[PDB]
Amino acid sequence: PRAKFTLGCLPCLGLSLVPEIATDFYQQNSNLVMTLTAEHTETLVKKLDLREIDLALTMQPVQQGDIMATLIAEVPLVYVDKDYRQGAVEIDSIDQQRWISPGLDSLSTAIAAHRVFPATGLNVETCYMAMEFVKRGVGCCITDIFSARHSLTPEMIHQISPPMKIDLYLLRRADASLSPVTQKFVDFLCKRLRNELREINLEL
Amino acid sequence: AKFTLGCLPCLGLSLVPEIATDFYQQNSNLVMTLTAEHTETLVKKLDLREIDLALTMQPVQQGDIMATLIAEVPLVYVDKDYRQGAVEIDSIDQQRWISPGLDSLSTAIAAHRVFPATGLNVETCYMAMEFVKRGVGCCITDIFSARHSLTPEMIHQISPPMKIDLYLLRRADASLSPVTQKFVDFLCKRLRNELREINLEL
Ligand SMILES: O=C(O)C(=O)Cc1c[nH]c2ccccc12
Ligand SMILES: O=C(O)C(=O)Cc1c[nH]c2ccccc12
Ligand SMILES: [Mg+2]
Repeated sequence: PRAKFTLGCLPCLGLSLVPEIATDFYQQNSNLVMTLTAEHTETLVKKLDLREIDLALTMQPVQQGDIMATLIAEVPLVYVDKDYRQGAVEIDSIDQQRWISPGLDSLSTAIAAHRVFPATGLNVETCYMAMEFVKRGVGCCITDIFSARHSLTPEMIHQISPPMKIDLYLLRRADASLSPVTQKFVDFLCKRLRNELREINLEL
Repeated sequence: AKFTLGCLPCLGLSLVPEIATDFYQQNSNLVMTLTAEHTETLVKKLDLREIDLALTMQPVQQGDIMATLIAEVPLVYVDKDYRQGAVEIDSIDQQRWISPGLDSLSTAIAAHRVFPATGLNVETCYMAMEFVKRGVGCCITDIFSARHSLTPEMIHQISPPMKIDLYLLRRADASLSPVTQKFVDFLCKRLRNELREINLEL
């Protein structure tokens, strides 16, 4: 029974993870009207208010209007740099003269819990844009594991000490209801996201 | 000099960071902020002076926005199935079409062929490219999102060649510093020179 739903997600989730999961679902159920888009948190919330999307994946809880925030799992953060010293990295050991300031508030807030970095020359509000600067040796960053895995060779990806994490949320309007097929997708999405993150977290 | 440049996702995957890198190695006297957004959002943030510059594939003259035509971006057909070689728009399997939503890319495609409603709609370039990589469907996309995400045998020229225009947007009532305008000139030159070289390869 053909159901129509729109999923919006953060850019770091749209690079590979969400397309992979949507693919696995699309193959075992083709009669669908599936719309996917990647947006920043603020846009995701407004498009949810305006019923332009039905589901949003963020790293921030929200309780405005009728939006229900469901905690799916915890996303590990990693230090990324074009340097060939391997092993974990303490946040206090990071060279602040090469720091690229992130734009993800949750990422920033989590980093600010352990260290506040001063104003710098490069500020990058989109994960894959920051990763390209790291790839070219321009600077270093702390990012989610997904944007690091997708864009960087493993020699550039380092665990942080102490471990750092941020929460992954599925946002959904309460009063806007979903079809039976759509709720099946939501369950599948949440289980897959939790299982993948369960593994990744154990690897770190 | 502090300025914020917004750009489309396909331009942020590698092109704009490369050019910003080459500029920021030769000029450290600057506070550069970079973000990737959809056209709609880029325009609003430009209206509200939240960003100073936007790279789009669409002219805009609403409000105070001035559009500068930089270059033409070649469009390509992407599909892991279709064997290597150029592809006519009429020969496209519309059963496996991934709709790019509603933007300038779609309008440009609609000028030559209208594709019916389909099961997969993907409003973000790199998300569509991942579906192509997994064999799920095919698309027409800009060369940058195809080069960055796909191996070359998945990237096909279109017949007849299709292109879409690249624009730098700027508010008219927005004065920018000397260093910032130097970056703008460098950015426009590099974007044209790179596109000139890509277009000759196609
Ligand atoms: O805006 C994006 O691309 C995001 O998904 C948030 C984000 C995740 N990791 C980052 C690293 C640097 C800047 C933004 C992000
Ligand atoms: O850069 C983006 O993500 C855009 O909005 C434009 C776009 C370029 N190539 C595409 C392929 C599928 C959907 C949108 C685009
Ligand atoms: Mg994006």
